[PDB]
Amino acid sequence: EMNAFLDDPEFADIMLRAEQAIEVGIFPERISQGSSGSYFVKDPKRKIIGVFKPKSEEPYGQLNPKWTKYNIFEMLRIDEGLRLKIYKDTEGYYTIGIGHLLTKSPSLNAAKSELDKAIGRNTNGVITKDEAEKLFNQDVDAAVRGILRNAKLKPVYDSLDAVRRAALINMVFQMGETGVAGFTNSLRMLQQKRWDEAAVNLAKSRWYNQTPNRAKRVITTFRTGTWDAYKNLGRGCLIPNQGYLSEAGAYLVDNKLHLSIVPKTKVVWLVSETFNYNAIDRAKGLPPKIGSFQLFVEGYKEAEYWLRKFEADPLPENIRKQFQSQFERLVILDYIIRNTDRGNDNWLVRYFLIKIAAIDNGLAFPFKHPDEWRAYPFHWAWLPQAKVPFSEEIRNLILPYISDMNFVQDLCEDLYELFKTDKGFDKATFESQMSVMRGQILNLTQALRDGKSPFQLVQIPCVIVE
Ligand SMILES: NC(=O)c1cc2c(N)ncnc2cc1-c1cccc(CO)c1
Repeated sequence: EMNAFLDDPEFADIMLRAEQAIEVGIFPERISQGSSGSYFVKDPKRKIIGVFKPKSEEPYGQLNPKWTKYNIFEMLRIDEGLRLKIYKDTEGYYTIGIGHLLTKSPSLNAAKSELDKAIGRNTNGVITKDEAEKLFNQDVDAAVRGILRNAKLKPVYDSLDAVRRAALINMVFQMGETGVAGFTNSLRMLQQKRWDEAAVNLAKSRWYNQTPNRAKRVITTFRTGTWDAYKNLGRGCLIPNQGYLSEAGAYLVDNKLHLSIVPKTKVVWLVSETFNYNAIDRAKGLPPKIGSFQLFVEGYKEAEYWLRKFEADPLPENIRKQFQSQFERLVILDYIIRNTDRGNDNWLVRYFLIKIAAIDNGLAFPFKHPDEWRAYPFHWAWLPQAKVPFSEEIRNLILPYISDMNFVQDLCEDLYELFKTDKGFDKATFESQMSVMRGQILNLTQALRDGKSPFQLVQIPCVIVE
Protein backbone atom coordinates (compact mmCIF):
# COMPACT_ATOMS: atom_id res chain seq x y z
CA GLU A 1 0.00 0.00 0.00
CA MET A 2 2.08 2.91 -1.32
CA ASN A 3 -0.80 5.37 -0.75
CA ALA A 4 -1.06 4.81 3.01
CA PHE A 5 -0.09 8.41 3.91
CA LEU A 6 -2.46 10.57 1.89
CA ASP A 7 -3.73 13.77 3.51
CA ASP A 8 -7.29 13.54 2.11
CA PRO A 9 -9.60 10.86 3.56
CA GLU A 10 -12.11 11.33 0.72
CA PHE A 11 -9.33 11.01 -1.86
CA ALA A 12 -7.88 8.01 -0.03
CA ASP A 13 -11.25 6.28 -0.42
CA ILE A 14 -11.03 6.82 -4.19
CA MET A 15 -7.55 5.29 -4.30
CA LEU A 16 -8.67 2.27 -2.27
CA ARG A 17 -11.44 1.61 -4.80
CA ALA A 18 -8.88 1.97 -7.59
CA GLU A 19 -6.57 -0.60 -5.98
CA GLN A 20 -9.48 -2.96 -5.30
CA ALA A 21 -10.48 -2.77 -8.97
CA ILE A 22 -6.92 -3.60 -10.04
CA GLU A 23 -6.76 -6.53 -7.62
CA VAL A 24 -9.81 -8.02 -9.38
CA GLY A 25 -8.54 -7.35 -12.91
CA ILE A 26 -10.26 -4.04 -13.73
CA PHE A 27 -7.19 -2.12 -14.88
CA PRO A 28 -6.82 1.54 -15.81
CA GLU A 29 -7.57 2.05 -19.50
CA ARG A 30 -4.97 3.79 -21.67
CA ILE A 31 -6.25 6.84 -23.54
CA SER A 32 -5.50 6.82 -27.26
CA GLN A 33 -5.73 10.52 -28.14
CA GLY A 34 -3.03 12.27 -26.13
CA SER A 35 0.67 12.78 -26.79
CA SER A 36 1.51 10.96 -23.54
CA GLY A 37 0.39 8.06 -21.37
CA SER A 38 -2.83 8.88 -19.51
CA TYR A 39 -5.27 6.35 -18.09
CA PHE A 40 -8.93 6.25 -17.09
CA VAL A 41 -8.91 4.60 -13.67
CA LYS A 42 -11.88 2.37 -12.83
CA ASP A 43 -13.56 1.25 -9.61
CA PRO A 44 -14.69 -2.36 -9.00
CA LYS A 45 -17.98 -1.41 -10.72
CA ARG A 46 -16.06 -0.36 -13.89
CA LYS A 47 -16.90 3.31 -13.28
CA ILE A 48 -14.33 5.95 -14.22
CA ILE A 49 -13.11 7.59 -11.01
CA GLY A 50 -10.04 9.49 -12.20
CA VAL A 51 -7.32 10.21 -14.74
CA PHE A 52 -3.82 8.92 -13.99
CA LYS A 53 -0.67 10.31 -15.64
CA PRO A 54 2.50 8.37 -14.76
CA LYS A 55 5.74 10.34 -14.55
CA SER A 56 7.54 7.86 -16.81
CA GLU A 57 4.86 8.15 -19.53
CA GLU A 58 4.89 11.97 -19.76
CA PRO A 59 5.49 13.41 -23.27
CA TYR A 60 9.28 13.01 -22.94
CA GLY A 61 9.30 10.26 -20.33
CA GLN A 62 11.32 7.15 -21.08
CA LEU A 63 8.16 4.99 -21.19
CA ASN A 64 5.75 7.23 -23.12
CA PRO A 65 3.81 4.82 -25.39
CA LYS A 66 2.62 7.47 -27.89
CA TRP A 67 5.40 7.41 -30.48
CA THR A 68 3.50 9.83 -32.75
CA LYS A 69 4.68 12.55 -30.35
CA TYR A 70 8.08 12.53 -32.09
CA ASN A 71 7.46 14.02 -35.54
CA ILE A 72 8.64 16.85 -37.78
CA PHE A 73 5.99 19.28 -36.49
CA GLU A 74 7.23 18.95 -32.91
CA MET A 75 10.83 19.14 -34.16
CA LEU A 76 10.25 22.49 -35.86
CA ARG A 77 8.09 23.68 -32.95
CA ILE A 78 11.21 23.52 -30.78
CA ASP A 79 13.65 24.78 -33.41
CA GLU A 80 11.50 27.47 -35.05
CA GLY A 81 8.52 28.08 -32.77
CA LEU A 82 4.73 28.02 -33.10
CA ARG A 83 2.50 31.09 -33.32
CA LEU A 84 -1.29 30.83 -33.55
CA LYS A 85 -1.81 34.48 -34.57
CA ILE A 86 -0.73 36.32 -37.71
CA TYR A 87 2.68 37.97 -37.38
CA LYS A 88 5.44 39.43 -39.57
CA ASP A 89 8.50 37.31 -40.35
CA THR A 90 12.18 38.28 -40.39
CA GLU A 91 11.72 39.78 -43.87
CA GLY A 92 8.52 41.67 -42.99
CA TYR A 93 5.95 39.37 -44.63
CA TYR A 94 2.79 38.13 -42.94
CA THR A 95 3.13 34.66 -41.43
CA ILE A 96 1.27 32.22 -39.17
CA GLY A 97 1.93 28.81 -37.65
CA ILE A 98 5.50 27.58 -38.03
CA GLY A 99 6.90 29.96 -40.63
CA HIS A 100 3.97 29.53 -43.03
CA LEU A 101 4.03 32.55 -45.33
CA LEU A 102 0.51 33.84 -46.03
CA THR A 103 1.24 36.56 -48.61
CA LYS A 104 4.02 38.86 -49.78
CA SER A 105 1.52 41.72 -49.87
CA PRO A 106 1.68 44.39 -47.13
CA SER A 107 -2.13 44.30 -46.83
CA LEU A 108 -3.33 42.60 -43.65
CA ASN A 109 -6.77 41.76 -45.08
CA ALA A 110 -5.04 39.91 -47.92
CA ALA A 111 -3.27 37.75 -45.33
CA LYS A 112 -6.55 36.92 -43.59
CA SER A 113 -8.18 35.99 -46.91
CA GLU A 114 -5.35 33.57 -47.74
CA LEU A 115 -5.43 32.24 -44.17
CA ASP A 116 -9.18 31.60 -44.37
CA LYS A 117 -8.60 29.80 -47.68
CA ALA A 118 -5.87 27.54 -46.29
CA ILE A 119 -7.56 26.74 -42.98
CA GLY A 120 -11.02 26.42 -44.52
CA ARG A 121 -13.04 28.67 -42.19
CA ASN A 122 -13.37 32.26 -40.95
CA THR A 123 -10.37 32.47 -38.62
CA ASN A 124 -10.08 36.26 -38.18
CA GLY A 125 -6.31 35.79 -38.03
CA VAL A 126 -6.24 33.21 -35.21
CA ILE A 127 -5.97 29.43 -35.66
CA THR A 128 -5.75 26.39 -33.40
CA LYS A 129 -2.72 24.21 -32.74
CA ASP A 130 -4.22 21.35 -34.76
CA GLU A 131 -4.90 23.69 -37.69
CA ALA A 132 -1.28 24.87 -37.60
CA GLU A 133 -0.05 21.26 -37.65
CA LYS A 134 -2.22 20.46 -40.68
CA LEU A 135 -0.89 23.59 -42.37
CA PHE A 136 2.67 22.62 -41.42
CA ASN A 137 2.31 19.09 -42.80
CA GLN A 138 1.17 20.60 -46.10
CA ASP A 139 4.39 22.62 -46.14
CA VAL A 140 6.38 19.45 -45.40
CA ASP A 141 4.83 17.68 -48.39
CA ALA A 142 5.76 20.64 -50.59
CA ALA A 143 9.32 20.62 -49.23
CA VAL A 144 9.68 16.88 -49.85
CA ARG A 145 8.42 17.27 -53.43
CA GLY A 146 11.08 19.91 -54.05
CA ILE A 147 13.76 17.71 -52.48
CA LEU A 148 12.81 14.80 -54.74
CA ARG A 149 13.01 17.14 -57.75
CA ASN A 150 16.53 18.25 -56.75
CA ALA A 151 19.30 16.13 -58.28
CA LYS A 152 21.80 16.79 -55.48
CA LEU A 153 19.40 16.10 -52.59
CA LYS A 154 17.14 13.28 -53.83
CA PRO A 155 19.72 10.43 -53.67
CA VAL A 156 20.61 11.46 -50.11
CA TYR A 157 16.94 11.71 -49.09
CA ASP A 158 16.10 8.26 -50.49
CA SER A 159 18.97 6.70 -48.52
CA LEU A 160 18.03 8.32 -45.20
CA ASP A 161 15.83 6.71 -42.56
CA ALA A 162 12.69 8.42 -41.28
CA VAL A 163 14.31 10.24 -38.35
CA ARG A 164 17.29 11.49 -40.35
CA ARG A 165 14.95 12.60 -43.15
CA ALA A 166 13.33 14.99 -40.67
CA ALA A 167 16.78 16.42 -39.95
CA LEU A 168 17.40 16.96 -43.67
CA ILE A 169 13.95 18.55 -44.09
CA ASN A 170 14.72 20.75 -41.07
CA MET A 171 17.78 22.12 -42.85
CA VAL A 172 15.75 22.75 -46.02
CA PHE A 173 13.17 24.78 -44.09
CA GLN A 174 15.86 26.95 -42.49
CA MET A 175 18.21 27.57 -45.42
CA GLY A 176 16.49 26.28 -48.57
CA GLU A 177 17.49 23.59 -51.04
CA THR A 178 20.44 25.58 -52.39
CA GLY A 179 21.88 26.09 -48.91
CA VAL A 180 21.62 22.40 -48.03
CA ALA A 181 23.14 21.49 -51.40
CA GLY A 182 26.29 23.39 -50.39
CA PHE A 183 27.16 20.77 -47.74
CA THR A 184 28.79 18.71 -50.46
CA ASN A 185 30.95 16.33 -48.42
CA SER A 186 28.38 15.93 -45.63
CA LEU A 187 25.68 14.91 -48.11
CA ARG A 188 27.97 12.25 -49.58
CA MET A 189 28.88 10.98 -46.11
CA LEU A 190 25.21 10.86 -45.09
CA GLN A 191 24.41 8.81 -48.20
CA GLN A 192 27.23 6.43 -47.17
CA LYS A 193 25.90 6.37 -43.56
CA ARG A 194 29.23 7.78 -42.31
CA TRP A 195 27.44 9.86 -39.69
CA ASP A 196 30.39 11.18 -37.66
CA GLU A 197 32.29 12.27 -40.78
CA ALA A 198 29.16 14.02 -42.03
CA ALA A 199 28.81 15.81 -38.68
CA VAL A 200 32.36 17.18 -38.90
CA ASN A 201 31.67 19.18 -42.07
CA LEU A 202 28.15 20.09 -40.95
CA ALA A 203 29.75 21.97 -38.04
CA LYS A 204 32.15 23.84 -40.37
CA SER A 205 29.60 26.25 -41.81
CA ARG A 206 27.85 29.58 -41.43
CA TRP A 207 24.79 27.59 -40.32
CA TYR A 208 26.60 26.12 -37.31
CA ASN A 209 28.09 29.49 -36.36
CA GLN A 210 24.90 31.54 -36.75
CA THR A 211 22.40 29.17 -35.08
CA PRO A 212 24.59 26.78 -33.05
CA ASN A 213 21.86 25.46 -30.73
CA ARG A 214 19.51 24.42 -33.54
CA ALA A 215 22.37 23.15 -35.69
CA LYS A 216 23.80 21.02 -32.87
CA ARG A 217 20.42 19.32 -32.37
CA VAL A 218 20.10 18.67 -36.12
CA ILE A 219 23.68 17.42 -36.40
CA THR A 220 23.25 15.17 -33.35
CA THR A 221 20.10 13.77 -34.97
CA PHE A 222 22.18 12.84 -38.02
CA ARG A 223 24.75 11.15 -35.78
CA THR A 224 22.34 9.03 -33.71
CA GLY A 225 19.24 8.66 -35.86
CA THR A 226 17.11 9.23 -32.74
CA TRP A 227 15.12 12.10 -31.22
CA ASP A 228 17.26 12.26 -28.06
CA ALA A 229 18.51 15.76 -28.93
CA TYR A 230 14.95 17.12 -28.56
CA LYS A 231 14.05 15.36 -25.30
CA ASN A 232 13.76 17.04 -21.89
CA LEU A 233 14.45 20.57 -23.09
CA GLY A 234 11.65 21.76 -20.79
CA ARG A 235 10.73 24.51 -23.29
CA GLY A 236 13.79 26.33 -21.96
CA CYS A 237 12.01 27.27 -18.72
CA LEU A 238 10.51 24.11 -17.15
CA ILE A 239 12.05 21.34 -15.10
CA PRO A 240 12.00 18.30 -17.43
CA ASN A 241 9.66 15.37 -16.79
CA GLN A 242 7.89 16.84 -13.75
CA GLY A 243 4.41 17.25 -15.18
CA TYR A 244 2.90 15.12 -12.42
CA LEU A 245 4.13 17.61 -9.81
CA SER A 246 2.85 20.52 -11.90
CA GLU A 247 -0.58 18.84 -12.10
CA ALA A 248 -0.66 18.36 -8.33
CA GLY A 249 0.74 21.84 -7.73
CA ALA A 250 -2.03 23.49 -9.75
CA TYR A 251 -4.71 21.97 -7.53
CA LEU A 252 -2.68 22.93 -4.45
CA VAL A 253 -2.71 26.58 -5.54
CA ASP A 254 -6.41 26.26 -6.44
CA ASN A 255 -7.34 24.81 -3.05
CA LYS A 256 -5.50 27.48 -1.05
CA LEU A 257 -7.37 30.25 -2.90
CA HIS A 258 -10.63 28.23 -3.11
CA LEU A 259 -10.81 28.70 -6.88
CA SER A 260 -12.56 25.30 -7.27
CA ILE A 261 -11.76 24.97 -10.98
CA VAL A 262 -9.09 22.24 -10.71
CA PRO A 263 -10.46 18.81 -9.75
CA LYS A 264 -8.68 17.18 -6.82
CA THR A 265 -5.24 16.12 -8.03
CA LYS A 266 -2.71 14.25 -5.90
CA VAL A 267 0.55 12.40 -6.39
CA VAL A 268 -0.15 8.67 -5.96
CA TRP A 269 1.30 5.29 -6.91
CA LEU A 270 -0.42 2.59 -8.97
CA VAL A 271 0.42 -0.88 -10.30
CA SER A 272 -1.23 -1.99 -13.54
CA GLU A 273 -0.21 -4.28 -16.38
CA THR A 274 -1.79 -1.80 -18.81
CA PHE A 275 1.02 0.65 -18.02
CA ASN A 276 4.13 0.63 -20.20
CA TYR A 277 6.87 -1.25 -18.34
CA ASN A 278 10.29 -2.23 -19.61
CA ALA A 279 11.10 -5.86 -20.38
CA ILE A 280 12.82 -6.52 -17.04
CA ASP A 281 9.93 -5.37 -14.84
CA ARG A 282 7.24 -7.26 -16.77
CA ALA A 283 9.04 -10.61 -16.48
CA LYS A 284 8.95 -10.07 -12.70
CA GLY A 285 5.15 -8.21 -9.13
CA LEU A 286 5.24 -5.07 -11.26
CA PRO A 287 6.86 -1.99 -9.67
CA PRO A 288 4.46 0.85 -8.85
CA LYS A 289 4.40 3.93 -11.06
CA ILE A 290 4.29 7.41 -9.55
CA GLY A 291 2.07 9.99 -11.22
CA SER A 292 -0.77 12.46 -10.89
CA PHE A 293 -4.31 11.28 -10.15
CA GLN A 294 -7.11 13.72 -11.02
CA LEU A 295 -10.78 13.16 -10.23
CA PHE A 296 -13.08 12.59 -13.20
CA VAL A 297 -15.51 15.31 -14.29
CA GLU A 298 -18.48 14.92 -16.64
CA GLY A 299 -20.43 16.98 -19.14
CA TYR A 300 -17.57 19.25 -20.22
CA LYS A 301 -16.27 20.22 -23.65
CA GLU A 302 -13.31 22.15 -25.00
CA ALA A 303 -13.65 25.87 -24.36
CA GLU A 304 -13.07 26.47 -28.08
CA TYR A 305 -16.37 24.68 -28.73
CA TRP A 306 -18.41 26.86 -26.36
CA LEU A 307 -16.57 30.12 -27.12
CA ARG A 308 -17.49 29.92 -30.81
CA LYS A 309 -21.11 29.18 -29.87
CA PHE A 310 -21.28 32.22 -27.58
CA GLU A 311 -19.83 34.51 -30.26
CA ALA A 312 -22.69 33.69 -32.65
CA ASP A 313 -25.20 33.20 -29.81
CA PRO A 314 -24.32 35.46 -26.86
CA LEU A 315 -25.12 34.17 -23.40
CA PRO A 316 -27.89 35.74 -21.30
CA GLU A 317 -26.57 38.39 -18.94
CA ASN A 318 -26.92 36.34 -15.74
CA ILE A 319 -25.11 33.36 -17.29
CA ARG A 320 -22.49 35.61 -18.86
CA LYS A 321 -21.74 37.03 -15.41
CA GLN A 322 -21.27 33.52 -14.02
CA PHE A 323 -19.00 32.58 -16.92
CA GLN A 324 -16.84 35.67 -16.42
CA SER A 325 -16.32 34.92 -12.73
CA GLN A 326 -15.29 31.38 -13.67
CA PHE A 327 -13.00 32.84 -16.34
CA GLU A 328 -11.40 35.14 -13.76
CA ARG A 329 -10.57 32.14 -11.57
CA LEU A 330 -8.87 30.50 -14.56
CA VAL A 331 -6.85 33.67 -15.19
CA ILE A 332 -5.67 33.86 -11.58
CA LEU A 333 -4.74 30.17 -11.48
CA ASP A 334 -2.75 30.29 -14.73
CA TYR A 335 -0.98 33.54 -13.88
CA ILE A 336 0.21 32.54 -10.40
CA ILE A 337 1.62 29.21 -11.62
CA ARG A 338 2.73 30.75 -14.95
CA ASN A 339 1.09 28.09 -17.10
CA THR A 340 2.98 27.89 -20.39
CA ASP A 341 0.53 25.71 -22.32
CA ARG A 342 -3.01 26.93 -21.65
CA GLY A 343 -4.65 26.93 -25.06
CA ASN A 344 -8.32 27.57 -25.59
CA ASP A 345 -8.64 23.78 -25.87
CA ASN A 346 -6.78 22.89 -22.65
CA TRP A 347 -9.54 24.31 -20.44
CA LEU A 348 -13.07 22.92 -20.39
CA VAL A 349 -16.54 24.47 -20.10
CA ARG A 350 -19.79 22.78 -19.06
CA TYR A 351 -23.07 24.38 -20.11
CA PHE A 352 -23.79 26.58 -11.31
CA LEU A 353 -25.43 27.00 -14.70
CA ILE A 354 -21.97 27.21 -16.33
CA LYS A 355 -18.71 25.79 -14.98
CA ILE A 356 -15.02 25.80 -15.93
CA ALA A 357 -12.75 22.82 -15.25
CA ALA A 358 -9.00 23.39 -15.49
CA ILE A 359 -7.22 20.24 -16.64
CA ASP A 360 -3.90 19.40 -18.35
CA ASN A 361 -1.98 21.39 -15.74
CA GLY A 362 1.35 19.70 -16.45
CA LEU A 363 3.40 22.48 -18.01
CA ALA A 364 3.44 25.12 -15.26
CA PHE A 365 5.77 26.38 -12.49
CA PRO A 366 8.74 27.43 -14.65
CA PHE A 367 12.04 28.22 -12.96
CA LYS A 368 12.38 31.34 -15.14
CA HIS A 369 10.17 33.65 -17.14
CA PRO A 370 10.24 32.67 -20.84
CA ASP A 371 12.63 34.75 -22.92
CA GLU A 372 9.99 35.11 -25.64
CA TRP A 373 6.68 36.21 -24.14
CA ARG A 374 5.22 35.53 -27.60
CA ALA A 375 6.45 31.92 -27.51
CA TYR A 376 4.22 30.82 -24.59
CA PRO A 377 1.42 33.39 -24.19
CA PHE A 378 -1.73 33.00 -22.14
CA HIS A 379 -4.04 32.21 -25.04
CA TRP A 380 -7.14 33.24 -23.10
CA ALA A 381 -5.76 36.80 -23.21
CA TRP A 382 -6.68 36.96 -26.91
CA LEU A 383 -10.38 36.53 -26.09
CA PRO A 384 -12.65 39.59 -25.81
CA GLN A 385 -13.59 38.60 -22.24
CA ALA A 386 -9.98 39.15 -21.17
CA LYS A 387 -10.53 42.93 -21.43
CA VAL A 388 -13.33 42.95 -18.82
CA PRO A 389 -11.88 44.35 -15.56
CA PHE A 390 -11.63 41.96 -12.63
CA SER A 391 -14.93 41.90 -10.76
CA GLU A 392 -15.17 43.29 -7.25
CA GLU A 393 -16.06 39.74 -6.20
CA ILE A 394 -12.78 38.16 -7.31
CA ARG A 395 -10.72 40.94 -5.69
CA ASN A 396 -12.34 40.51 -2.26
CA LEU A 397 -11.63 36.76 -2.44
CA ILE A 398 -8.01 36.82 -3.68
CA LEU A 399 -6.43 40.08 -2.51
CA PRO A 400 -6.74 39.27 1.24
CA TYR A 401 -4.90 35.99 0.61
CA ILE A 402 -2.08 36.97 -1.74
CA SER A 403 -1.39 40.26 0.09
CA ASP A 404 -0.59 38.36 3.32
CA MET A 405 2.99 37.22 3.86
CA ASN A 406 2.05 34.10 5.84
CA PHE A 407 -0.24 32.88 3.05
CA VAL A 408 2.52 33.32 0.46
CA GLN A 409 5.09 31.69 2.74
CA ASP A 410 2.74 28.78 3.48
CA LEU A 411 2.04 28.30 -0.24
CA CYS A 412 5.78 28.18 -0.99
CA GLU A 413 6.31 25.69 1.84
CA ASP A 414 3.44 23.51 0.59
CA LEU A 415 4.89 23.49 -2.93
CA TYR A 416 8.31 22.62 -1.49
CA GLU A 417 6.92 19.62 0.38
CA LEU A 418 5.27 18.47 -2.86
CA PHE A 419 8.08 19.22 -5.32
CA LYS A 420 10.75 17.52 -3.17
CA THR A 421 9.19 14.17 -4.15
CA ASP A 422 10.95 14.05 -7.52
CA LYS A 423 14.34 12.35 -7.80
CA GLY A 424 15.72 15.35 -9.69
CA PHE A 425 14.68 17.92 -7.10
CA ASP A 426 17.20 20.77 -6.83
CA LYS A 427 17.01 23.33 -4.02
CA ALA A 428 18.40 26.24 -6.04
CA THR A 429 16.11 25.49 -8.99
CA PHE A 430 13.09 25.33 -6.68
CA GLU A 431 13.96 28.75 -5.24
CA SER A 432 14.01 30.07 -8.80
CA GLN A 433 10.50 28.67 -9.27
CA MET A 434 9.21 30.45 -6.16
CA SER A 435 10.87 33.73 -7.12
CA VAL A 436 8.96 33.55 -10.42
CA MET A 437 5.70 32.73 -8.62
CA ARG A 438 6.16 35.60 -6.16
CA GLY A 439 6.69 37.93 -9.11
CA GLN A 440 3.44 36.68 -10.63
CA ILE A 441 1.71 37.15 -7.27
CA LEU A 442 3.17 40.66 -7.00
CA ASN A 443 1.85 41.67 -10.44
CA LEU A 444 -1.52 40.06 -9.71
CA THR A 445 -1.75 42.01 -6.45
CA GLN A 446 -1.07 45.26 -8.31
CA ALA A 447 -3.52 44.36 -11.09
CA LEU A 448 -6.32 43.63 -8.63
CA ARG A 449 -5.30 46.73 -6.65
CA ASP A 450 -5.62 48.93 -9.75
CA GLY A 451 -8.79 47.24 -11.02
CA LYS A 452 -7.10 46.06 -14.21
CA SER A 453 -8.36 43.33 -16.56
CA PRO A 454 -6.85 39.95 -17.50
CA PHE A 455 -5.75 41.53 -20.78
CA GLN A 456 -3.96 44.28 -18.86
CA LEU A 457 -2.59 41.80 -16.30
CA VAL A 458 -0.56 39.87 -18.88
CA GLN A 459 0.96 43.11 -20.19
CA ILE A 460 2.66 43.97 -16.88
CA PRO A 461 6.40 43.22 -17.27
CA CYS A 462 7.40 39.91 -15.73
CA VAL A 463 9.61 40.06 -12.64
CA ILE A 464 11.13 37.81 -10.00
CA VAL A 465 11.06 38.47 -6.25
CA GLU A 466 14.19 37.40 -4.38
N1 LIG B 1 -6.38 16.23 -17.51
C1 LIG B 1 -6.78 15.42 -18.48
O1 LIG B 1 -6.00 14.91 -19.29
C2 LIG B 1 -8.25 15.11 -18.55
C3 LIG B 1 -8.90 15.10 -17.34
C4 LIG B 1 -10.27 14.79 -17.26
C5 LIG B 1 -11.05 14.75 -16.05
N2 LIG B 1 -10.50 15.04 -14.86
N3 LIG B 1 -12.35 14.44 -16.08
C6 LIG B 1 -12.89 14.17 -17.27
N4 LIG B 1 -12.31 14.17 -18.46
C7 LIG B 1 -10.97 14.49 -18.44
C8 LIG B 1 -10.28 14.51 -19.68
C9 LIG B 1 -8.94 14.82 -19.75
C10 LIG B 1 -8.30 14.87 -21.09
C11 LIG B 1 -7.74 16.05 -21.59
C12 LIG B 1 -7.18 16.09 -22.85
C13 LIG B 1 -7.17 14.96 -23.64
C14 LIG B 1 -7.71 13.77 -23.18
C15 LIG B 1 -7.74 12.54 -24.06
O2 LIG B 1 -8.43 12.77 -25.28
C16 LIG B 1 -8.27 13.74 -21.91
